[PDB]
Order: sequence, then C-alpha cells, then structure tokens
Amino acid sequence: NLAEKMYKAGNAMYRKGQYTIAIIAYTLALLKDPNNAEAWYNLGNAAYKKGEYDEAIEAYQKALELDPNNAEAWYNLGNAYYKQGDYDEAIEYYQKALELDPNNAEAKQNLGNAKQKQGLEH
Amino acid sequence: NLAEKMYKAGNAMYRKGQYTIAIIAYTLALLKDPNNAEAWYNLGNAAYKKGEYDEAIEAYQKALELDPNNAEAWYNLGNAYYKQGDYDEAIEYYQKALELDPNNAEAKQNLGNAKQKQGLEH
Amino acid sequence: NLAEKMYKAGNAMYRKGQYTIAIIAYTLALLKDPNNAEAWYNLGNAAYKKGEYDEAIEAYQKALELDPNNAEAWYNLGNAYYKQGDYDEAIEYYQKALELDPNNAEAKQNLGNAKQKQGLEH
Repeated sequence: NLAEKMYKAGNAMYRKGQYTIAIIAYTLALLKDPNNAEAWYNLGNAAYKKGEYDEAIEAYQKALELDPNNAEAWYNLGNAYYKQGDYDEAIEYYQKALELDPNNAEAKQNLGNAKQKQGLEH
Repeated sequence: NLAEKMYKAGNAMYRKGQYTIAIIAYTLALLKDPNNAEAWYNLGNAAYKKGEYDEAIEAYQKALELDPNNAEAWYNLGNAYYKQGDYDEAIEYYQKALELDPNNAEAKQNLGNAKQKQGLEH
Repeated sequence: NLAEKMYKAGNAMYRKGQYTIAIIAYTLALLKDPNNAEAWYNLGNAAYKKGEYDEAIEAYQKALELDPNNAEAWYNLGNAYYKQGDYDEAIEYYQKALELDPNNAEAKQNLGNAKQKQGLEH
C-alpha cells in the first residue's frame, strides 16, 4: 500500500518539523487515496504549523467530512479560524470539540478567550 | 488546489537551494497539471542549477510553448545551450529574450560573448 | 521522462542516507511507471536501511518478478528474511544469489550463518 507508505513518510517529516516535505508526502498519499481522513487531518496540521490558516481550514473540513468523531480536528479547525480573527466560527468548532472530549483544557481556554473577543466592542 | 500547493512547495525548496526536493514537488505539480508554465519554468531552473542542461532545455521548451512572453525563460534557455557549447542556439534565444526585455544586462553580455565563440575559428 | 527523473532523484537521496525522501521519489516514479525493476529494487533497499523488513521484502519481490537476474536483489531479499529470523527463506534466496554471482562473499557468510541457526535446536 503505497498510499499508506506516503501517509507514514508524511508523519515522520511532520514529527521532525519538516512541514513542506510532510505536505509533499501527504499530497501524494491523497492523490492515490482521497478518502484517507488521517492524511487530510495531518496535512491540515502541517499547513497550520506553517501559518497557512486558510489551507489548514480546507484540509480539516475534508478530514471532518470523513471522520466527524475526530475531537482534535474540531479543536484545530477552531484554532485556524481563531488565528484569522473569526471568533464566531472558532467558538462553534471549540464547542463541538468539547462535546466530543470534555477533557481538552486547551479547547476550554481558547473557547473562553474567543468568547471575550467575539463582540463588536472588540 | 493540490497542484498549486506542490508548485509553491517546489518554489520554497528552490529558494533554499534544495533542488532535488524542488524537482520532486514540481514533478508532482506537473503530473496533476501539465499546463502550468510556471512549474515547467522553475523545474527547468532547478535542473539548470544542478548542471543538468539537457533536462533544463526540455523543461524551458514546455514553459515557452505555454508562455512565449516569459523573457527570463528565453534568457535561461539561451544559457542552457551556451553551457553545452551550442552558441548559434544561445544567440537566437538571447535575441528573443532581448526583444521582450531590452533591459537584461546579463542577456546582453552573454549574447556578446556567444557571438565571439560562435565561429569555426573557435 | 518524469518517471526516470524521479528514480534518479530517489537514488541521489538514497546515496546520502535520506531514506524517507528517497521513498517519496521512488513511489512517485512507480506511480508513473510500475514496471521499473530498478525503482522497486532501490525502494526495497531504502526500506531495508530504515529497518522496515516486511516492506523491503514486498518491494524486492516486485523487482525480482521483473528482473530475475538481479543477483544483489536475491541477496538483499535473503537478508530481509534473515533479519526477521526466517532462516529457511534466507537460505533459499542466498542460494539463488550465489547461483547467479558465486563471488558474493557476504552472501556466502550469511548463508553459512543462516544454516547454523535454521534448526529447531536454535
């Protein structure tokens, strides 16, 4: 399974902070198997780590269409909107992450902070 | 757009002097989108920087079929033939680069030099 | 030929000990040209060097289906089974490597050692 081999090569680069090479491997995995939710998820993580928030959002949305139970993907999707100043969207995704995993202290903190910044009062 | 993402990954490696990895990313971009003139152009640049002149020529020819207005691609195609000792061809491509961008001092110098070396007098 | 270009990029990474990147390039070469015995062989070598013996076995089997005269591939297939403790299989593949190249001293030594360990006496 060359698609799974590429997903694994991508994970090894991602763990080492080699995000561009991780993205190349994940893209190759996704060209052979577009229904790999784990590869969409980690492709989104690599883009997030590079500061490419819009690209992270698009990859997390694909991962979530395939695996809606991935609590960490909802949390990371929330963080990508939070980084863009889209607080209403971040709140909604943090709440979904917390419905799935109530033990995510980072999701709790970020949700608390996004609620302070959500209002037109800035 | 995974093809554009690969073109961008290729540019990031190319800028850092990681030519082999740039070539992998450009090849993946070109397998998904063969009509990407920018990716053919930069694939030719990466091959040129590795000293692979024949491969640079083939990539520049594809880029130029798609984007004949790329003055820098005509200039680089001229340099790849110049590196092979094919002065008649270099002259022809430098003249085309200069018809498009008369302000390329490097194309002017290289054209001047290729004209000195063109003759059978060596 | 982009498939041959990927095989060459893979060899350049493999020679430098950049096994994960070599695997990415070989996979791309094999997606475009699955009948490239040299690319299956070197993909098996890269997996072997990473300690991924089962993956090396699968790649060597593909290389050997296409090029049964590759004496070094029979020898490396023998080493991958030897690393898994599968001595009967290692012996069989070392004997085939030695029928093709009787001058492989490493195959001779490894065959001699696998024969000592083959028995139920451990």
